[PDB]
Amino acid sequence: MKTIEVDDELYSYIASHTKHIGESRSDILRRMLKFKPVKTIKDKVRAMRELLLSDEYAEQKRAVNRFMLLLSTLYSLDAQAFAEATESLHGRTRVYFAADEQTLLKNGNQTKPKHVPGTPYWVITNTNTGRKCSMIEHIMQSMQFPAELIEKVCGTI
Amino acid sequence: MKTIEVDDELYSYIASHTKHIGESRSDILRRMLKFSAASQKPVKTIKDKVRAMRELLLSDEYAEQKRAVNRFMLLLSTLYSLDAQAFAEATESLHGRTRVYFAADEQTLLKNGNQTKPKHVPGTPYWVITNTNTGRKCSMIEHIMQSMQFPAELIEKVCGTI
DNA sequence: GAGTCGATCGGCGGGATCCTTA
DNA sequence: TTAAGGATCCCGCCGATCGAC
Repeated sequence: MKTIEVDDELYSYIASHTKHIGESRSDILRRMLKFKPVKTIKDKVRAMRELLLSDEYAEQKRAVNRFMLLLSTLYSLDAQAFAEATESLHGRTRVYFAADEQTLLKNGNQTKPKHVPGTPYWVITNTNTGRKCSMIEHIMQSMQFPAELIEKVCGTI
Repeated sequence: MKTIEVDDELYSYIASHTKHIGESRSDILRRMLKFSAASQKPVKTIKDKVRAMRELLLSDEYAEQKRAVNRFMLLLSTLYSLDAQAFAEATESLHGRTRVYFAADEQTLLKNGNQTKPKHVPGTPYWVITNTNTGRKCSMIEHIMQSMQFPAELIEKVCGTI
């Protein structure tokens, strides 16, 4: 993180372009400025199905563990899509995903952020299983997965 | 003179737009922020506004919204960017019996009315009260749009989606 | 932070419905 | 006095405390 200094007026302006909770000046600015090959949908769907059946997935003991492994895998399938599916995802006061731990600790608290393996992202953990499904569902819907797959996946969390 | 954070990548992007040595990052941004508003489509003519309101309805963002208040906000937010002055004159003539609807600051809306749950319209100096049924939220859009010289039919469509 | 997960439950926001005011 | 506008209040959704291991 690097630092620049803006005058009082220009500051209020950027501040007024705030859309949703927890976004940074960086976020807001890139929006105000207009500032890769991927696997097929079938291949994506296959990978997720393989995962649900995979041994690794059964070995995961608790929800939070499946939750994480699900995110790692989703991200590996389409970084761009995951990013988009994730940047608009948050709660009333808590930010759900961030590119660093501090942002999550700063906005929420006791959110128990964990870094998502094989991923530049951190996500909050202090949530019930239900809300974990909501996040996964919302993400997969955004990433354009079949409704029936999303259903089968949330049933395993 | 206040301080803000910028990811290292953007910092390199803003720096590269220096047009003379020594000028503040303020001046630079002011250049971009104002002159990059020109890469955006026109909104001067009615036809351009119609095309603009049309894009909003057809947009992914407007579609993601699940609440009425949220669609409500995107509308105000967009209507303002079509014509600043027009939005203002349509605003002043828009109020209730005891409640002020639009104000430049939060306190004013918490002063005249109460339990109004006022929010801030993004990309705008304005604040709006939210504690209102859907129909009234429409009436407000109705007014603002009727005042900004929008065709009747389009107004009805827009209000239908709130 | 650091023992870890996550269900229960207080609490807030959305906005229909009910109430007030002129 | 009925319309027009205010704002109470129920339900659903979010946060995070604290119980269960």
